[PDB]
Amino acid sequence: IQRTPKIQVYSRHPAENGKSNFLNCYVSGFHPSDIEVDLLKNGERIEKVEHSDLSFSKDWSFYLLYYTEFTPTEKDEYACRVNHVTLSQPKIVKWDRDM
Amino acid sequence: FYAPEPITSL
Amino acid sequence: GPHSLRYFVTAVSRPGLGEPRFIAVGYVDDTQFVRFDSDADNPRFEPRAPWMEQEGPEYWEEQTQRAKSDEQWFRVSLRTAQRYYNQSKGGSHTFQRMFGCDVGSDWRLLRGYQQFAYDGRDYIALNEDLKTWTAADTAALITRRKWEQAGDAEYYRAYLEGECVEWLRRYLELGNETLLRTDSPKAHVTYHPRSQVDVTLRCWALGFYPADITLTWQLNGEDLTQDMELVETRPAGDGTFQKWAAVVVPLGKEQNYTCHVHHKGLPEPLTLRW
Repeated sequence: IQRTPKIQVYSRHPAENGKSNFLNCYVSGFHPSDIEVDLLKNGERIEKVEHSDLSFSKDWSFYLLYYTEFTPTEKDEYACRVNHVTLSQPKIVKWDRDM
Repeated sequence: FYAPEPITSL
Repeated sequence: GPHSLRYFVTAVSRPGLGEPRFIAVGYVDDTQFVRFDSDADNPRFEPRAPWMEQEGPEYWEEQTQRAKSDEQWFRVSLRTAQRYYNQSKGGSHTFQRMFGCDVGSDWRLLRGYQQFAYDGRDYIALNEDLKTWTAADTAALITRRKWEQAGDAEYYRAYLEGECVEWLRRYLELGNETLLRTDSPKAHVTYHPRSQVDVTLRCWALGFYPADITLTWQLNGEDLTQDMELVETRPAGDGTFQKWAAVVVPLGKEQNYTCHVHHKGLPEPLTLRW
């Protein structure tokens, strides 16, 4: 009746500094469907973020993909902030180039 | 193609 | 290969905000191609794949009407369900429906789907015979009796065996190689220091389609999972998928490990080493 979301933060293509790419936050296996997902750059919320249409898996758990255009550098910290009924505090997952 | 309109209530 | 036309429908009640939220999405195999959102600026059915713009206006109008009728039905069914379970504290509740058809490469109906879940768990499902119903609890026995005497199984049987397969073949014709595609994964192994005694090797598979894939690690010819981390297969956002599998190995011994990638687009499995 209540499942916590799996969260993955990653790029569409293998990250190379100073070359355009897409930042993805993939939330899956959660229930119920009310969820908050923000993409952050250095703590600041990114405005132009799109997301897929709400769907679900064989076990009825929901999944969503949030994404935005970005140009990765070495210092800029990117993260995904997720809010859910099953989440005590806002869960923050940092983007790792190699994950 | 979406399924035809439901004919019986829950 | 086998193919699937699926619709995933979600209805969520919203205490104080009046009408529930209603979302329906359609998938051909691993590809979304249509959507309906009651909260859009635009409560109409609209395309989500680049090969669906060749359908006329009448298609979209009919899809929209069927959608709205279903939304009406879910609006009733949310109330019905809160009655059946005697839920008195109000609150937001969820009703989901999945329906559609899985066909074989010989266009045999492998499986007709018509099933419902309430608040995260199974409520009622049409069986594979497409004649009988499975009801998850005593509340769903009410519904099951109703649909039994009403003949719903026949009604949806006609659709699942007819319209569903028909339009699935049609969508496969329209999309063609954008759907019947096979993108072999682009694979590579990365190296990441950890401590004095061990390091991390990560095997990447990127940009593949369809989503089904299997990664394995071996030590001089034999499989490992003694410390293997495997992430869920994820959408890249461009219609392809990604996956990686990492292992913690002793320092100096990295050159004894191999990654193995298995995918439809790889006639022979890939063997990689750092």
